[PDB]
This record gives sequence, structure tokens and C-alpha cells, in this order.
Amino acid sequence: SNLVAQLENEVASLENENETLKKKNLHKKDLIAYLEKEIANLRKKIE
Amino acid sequence: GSARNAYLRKKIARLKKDNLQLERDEQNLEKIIANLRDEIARLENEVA
Repeated sequence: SNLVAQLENEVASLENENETLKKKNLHKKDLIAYLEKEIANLRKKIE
Repeated sequence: GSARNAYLRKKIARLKKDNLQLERDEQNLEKIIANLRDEIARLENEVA
């Protein structure tokens, strides 16, 4: 009872940490698309 | 009603595995970023 309570806490703690780390990644993914659009338009210059 | 413990156990394990992957995903995304940033620095130097 007190045990299931802690276990369910743990599940929720881990979900939060992961959900944020997943967001930080999704953002690095937006960043990448950004640098790639940069390179594409830098290259359009010479070529 | 129980095997509730069992479900909680397995789910927690999956979540821990999920974190070790998100961690691997983060460092690789960082390696990809620094390389694109390096590539843009060369390009900017070539064009300039």
C-alpha cells in the first residue's frame, strides 16, 4: 500500500525526466533542421 | 488487483531503459549539431 504508492511515484518521476529529455532532443532536432537549411543556402551561394 | 506490483515493476524497468536510450539519443544529436556547425563555418569561410 505504502509500497505501491512509492512505486507509482517512481513511475511518475521517471516519466517526467524522460518526457523532458525527449523534449530537449526534439529541440536539437529542430536545431539540426535549422543548420541544414543554413548549409543548403550557404551552398546555393557557391553552387 | 495485484500483479499490479508486477505491472509496476515491468513498467518501471521499461522506463529506465527508455532513459538510457534518450541519453544515448542526446549525445548523438549533440555530435550531429557540432558537425553541422563545423560544416557551416567552413562554408562561411569558403564563400567569404
